[PDB]
Amino acid sequence: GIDMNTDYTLEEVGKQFDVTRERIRQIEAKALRKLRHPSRSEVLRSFLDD
Amino acid sequence: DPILLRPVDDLELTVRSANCLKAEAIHYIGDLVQRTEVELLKTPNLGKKSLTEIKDVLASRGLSLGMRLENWP
Repeated sequence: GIDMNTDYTLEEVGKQFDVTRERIRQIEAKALRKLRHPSRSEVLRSFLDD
Repeated sequence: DPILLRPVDDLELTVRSANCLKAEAIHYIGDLVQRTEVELLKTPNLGKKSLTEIKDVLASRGLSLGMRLENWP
């Protein structure tokens, strides 16, 4: 739910993008892995107050 | 040196480069920068794209090749 009124489910997103649900899942997992890769999001890691 | 002892996974490379480094058995960037261009090129399944990417990332992160490490465990 980023920069929009509401979020969209994975199936509606796949339908809008003409991409299967599993391919959408794999692309999301690749994006999450790339964000978990180091040398990035250092301020995001610093955003924890514990 | 804070960036000499960092893990090799910070090199933002591809899976091909990652498995090449795993085969080379070098988990540290400080130990990895001791190799040379001909040695890197002669390794199988390692083209010019990986060399260009690693050179670009080293230049971006204030590192280069051809330097030697002294008293490095």
